[PDB]
Formats: sequence, C-alpha cells, structure tokens
Amino acid sequence: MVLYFIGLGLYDERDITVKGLEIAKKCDYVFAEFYTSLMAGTTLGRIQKLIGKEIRVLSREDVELNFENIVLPLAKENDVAFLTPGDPLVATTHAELRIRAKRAGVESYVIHAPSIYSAVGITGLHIYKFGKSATVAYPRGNWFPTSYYDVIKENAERGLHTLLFLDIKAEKRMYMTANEAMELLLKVEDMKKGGVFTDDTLVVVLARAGSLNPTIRAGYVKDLIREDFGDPPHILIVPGKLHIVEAEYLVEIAGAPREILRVNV
Amino acid sequence: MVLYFIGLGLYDERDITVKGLEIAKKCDYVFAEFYTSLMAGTTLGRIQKLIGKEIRVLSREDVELNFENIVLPLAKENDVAFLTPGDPLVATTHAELRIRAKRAGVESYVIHAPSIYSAVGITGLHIYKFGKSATVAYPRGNWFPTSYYDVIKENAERGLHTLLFLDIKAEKRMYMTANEAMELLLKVEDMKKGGVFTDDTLVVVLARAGSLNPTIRAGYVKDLIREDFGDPPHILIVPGKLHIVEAEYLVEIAGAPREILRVNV
Ligand SMILES: Nc1ncnc2c1ncn2[C@@H]1O[C@H](CSCC[C@H](N)C(=O)O)[C@@H](O)[C@H]1O
Repeated sequence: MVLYFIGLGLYDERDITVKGLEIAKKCDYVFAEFYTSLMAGTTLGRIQKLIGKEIRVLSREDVELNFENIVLPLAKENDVAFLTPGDPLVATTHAELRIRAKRAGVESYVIHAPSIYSAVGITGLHIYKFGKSATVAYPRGNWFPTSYYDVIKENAERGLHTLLFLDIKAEKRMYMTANEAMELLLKVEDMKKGGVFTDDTLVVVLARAGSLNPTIRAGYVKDLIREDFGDPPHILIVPGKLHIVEAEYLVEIAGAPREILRVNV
Repeated sequence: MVLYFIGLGLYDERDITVKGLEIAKKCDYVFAEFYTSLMAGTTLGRIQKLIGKEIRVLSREDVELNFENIVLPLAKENDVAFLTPGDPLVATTHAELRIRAKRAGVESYVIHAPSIYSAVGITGLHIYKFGKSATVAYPRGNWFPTSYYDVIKENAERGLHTLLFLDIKAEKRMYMTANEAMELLLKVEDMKKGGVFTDDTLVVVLARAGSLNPTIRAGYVKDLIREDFGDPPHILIVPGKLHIVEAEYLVEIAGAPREILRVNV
C-alpha cells in the first residue's frame, strides 16, 4: 500500500541518507532508475549489497510509459521503494509519478537526499544568487540547440549565477565534460555574438560533487578550456558579478586567479 | 588532523547521509550549530545517540567570532566534525569558515545532506524554473527590510519561481511562519504597489520538509494567509507562470484550486 521515492544522493552508495537506507531495507520490493542521472562513484552491485535487496533497474520507457503496471501493482499490497540518483523529484518528470500513485490508490512518501542543485554551495557561490538553471545538450545532426546560452545571458545581466547541467547518455554511460561544454558555448557565442561567453568569461567547474575529493576549479575560459578536471560527472557554472566573499573563496579554495578579485567583483 | 563540515539534513537525525554518519562516528571531537535552521523532528540527545559522541553546540557568536579559537585548534591534532542542519553551505555563511581552516593549516572536507533548496521539488514546481532566492526578515526597530519583494518581482517578470527562506531567531526560539511572511509581503505591496503580491496571488507553502508527512499547500493568499500549516520550519514559494504539469500536481497533491489548471499561455 506504500511507495517510497528515495534519493541516492550525489556520487556513491553512502550518499543515501540513513532514513532512506533503513526504509529501503524494510521494503518488499526495490526498483531504481539511472536515466535521469548516474552514480559515478559506485555500482548497482555495491548499492544492492548496502541495501541487502535485489534491485530492479527501470528504463526511461519503463517509468514514463509503464510505471503504473510495473511498480504500482506491487505497491498496492507491499512496501515498495523507487530509488533515484540525487534528490527525488528534482528531475522534472518524477513529480507526476506521485499523481499516478494517487490515481492507483497508493500512498507515496518522499525521502530526500543531497542534490547537485544544493551541493553547488561547495563552490563558495551564494546559493540565493543562482538564477534559472539549464542543460548543455550535444548538437545532433542538423539540430543545434542553444537555449542554455540565453539562460546564461538573462541570469548574468541580472547579476545571477547559472548552473549548467551537462549532457549525458545514461544507458551508454558517457558524460559531457566541462571542456566540451566550454567549446560548445564558445561556438554558440560566435554564432549569436551576445558577448555572453568568451575566452575572458569566468567559469567554475565542479567535478564529482559528493566525493571526499571533488575537483573545484575557477578561472577564465581561455585557461580552463583544455584543463583536466578528472573523471565525471562534471558541472559547469557561469557566475554573475561576485560578492567579494565569493571571489575570495574561489581564490583560496578553487585556485582562481587573483585577477577575479578586481575584474569580477 | 582534519575538519569535516557535515550536514544533518532537513528534519530528523536520520536525514544525515550514511557517509556523514560513518565519518562523524570516527571523529575525536564533534561540534555543531543549530541557529541557521530548525530540525523539528529530533533532539540533540537523539543526534548524540546516533553518532555515539558528545556534541558541543556553538552559538552564532562562537562560530562567527571564534570558530578559529574553539574548533580549529583541535582540528590541528585531531579529527573534528562540525555539524549543521540541512546542507552546511546552503543559505549560510559557513563557506568562509573553510578559508579560516586553510589559513590555520587545517584541511577541510564537506559532506552534503538534504537541503530545503532542492527539497522544494516536492511541491511539484520544476526546480530549474526557480530564479533568485530571498529571505523574509523580521522587521526590527525603524528598519523594515523589503528586498525580498523586488526579488519576487524580478523573477516573476521572467516567469521564474521564487523561493523565500523565512527568518529564524534560534536563541529566542522564534520561527517565522508562512502566514507572517504573507502578512509582511502584503504590507510591502501597499507600500510599493507593484502588483507583485496581493490577495489573488498564488503561493505555495511547504512545512517541515524532510518529515514523512510534510504540509504542502497551494492557493491564493486571501485563502491561505490564515490557514494553519502546522509547526515550523516553513518555507514560502511564489510561483511564476506555471506549466500544465506543475498545476496538475499543485491541484492533485497540494490541494490547490482546480481553476489554476487553466493556464494563461
Ligand atoms: N525542513 C524544512 N522545511 C521547511 N522550511 C525549511 C526546512 N529547513 C529549512 N527551511 C527553511 O530555510 C530556513 C533556514 S536557511 C538554512 C538552510 C539550510 N542550510 C538547508 O540546507 O536547508 C528556515 O528558516 C526555513 O524557512
């Protein structure tokens, strides 16, 4: 009669909360999805061993098209858990799944976990200054999406930071790197000439948030474009004008050049 | 010899991540602050019991003025943890504490935890659509804060949602309710008359996120301003233009007026 949406957190199997773990262990059935995002610091095997339950992985179609006949039926007469990377309901499509549960007469509860949305606080950038978020998508064939560029423009002109999720081919487990994202943005800039993203733009790269050893780097595109930030996942941020406290953190903790203290504040 | 900033999460002691718990259990000294937010589902005793360590609680003055005199000295020869509600670096000024650690020759690590900043996904509003955030502060003396009103205006004009953290006076055990936040906003509206926040404005209230049964309500100010949303903490959200699926969730899960389903594209 109960369905639990449980977040797995940022990077590895220990990023789930104690609450989520204890509840998952008590569930008769445990499902999971790894298409909205991946848990790069662990494996399905390690997650299963921690929970002590067999985990049935669901594809995007299994969920978007058949959630009500795969998961809900069991949730009707058993306690069922649905695991997702990060924080449940951050992925735009998950919220609606609670409506499906209601429609099927199944109770649902949400057990939160750390999300990259809040984890960016580790970059020293004030969370309240983050504006609208966007995803940098690989251009395919004759399709060259560029809306994320406009998101940066609108945020930055209002002095706000822009969190940029990078493209990922879930099932294929291949991530877009911050370097590729910077290359694409420079391409988009050369096409729109909005003076939004250039070699002189200050950016921040956050890699493997959740890990004890994440890579946090800040600097100008011209210097970071070919830098090695380590293994995925990568997150790219284009900050707006900086409060001196943010700039000093980027310098002391993210190795940013002293130049940002006079150019970006 | 290390300093760990470890988040405890949204509501109770089990909102800590497994990673955070396992690390905290092995620290030599554990400090904490409980003035940045309210964890309404636990007690210091219960947290101490879970971690198996004695927790020294610090006040805002202890941290802001003497972090380097109370915590850092021990971190030089021992494994020390500093615990905070929610995520340690979200809507706090704790990030700067890492600079103090650096200058004192102490390496620091951050362990994230569920944050209200991302937990708002449970309202059904798309997280990427949230713009700049703000805090509704209690007026004091002849000083009556109003910036949060301009934030709402700016975000709304772009069709973005606005997350409003509500004030807290931990030492006086005063926690601003969504009702009090709405009353203050109506006063600012009369003062500025920008048509930003009125009785017909749609708002969303989220109380005690993290608990298994948080209060999630959506409706017009005129109808919710006197509604009892239960015990604190409370967060107030002023949505921008809604997507049809956001409206559906607000109606189905947050009991919003069925008339909002009819969006004005
Ligand atoms: N569980 C919860 N439910 C509702 N609001 C919450 C909340 N936890 C925090 N808040 C809101 O945020 C304010 C604290 S701001 C500090 C937030 C914290 N670092 C975090 O990551 O959540 C509170 O005054 C309240 O308005």
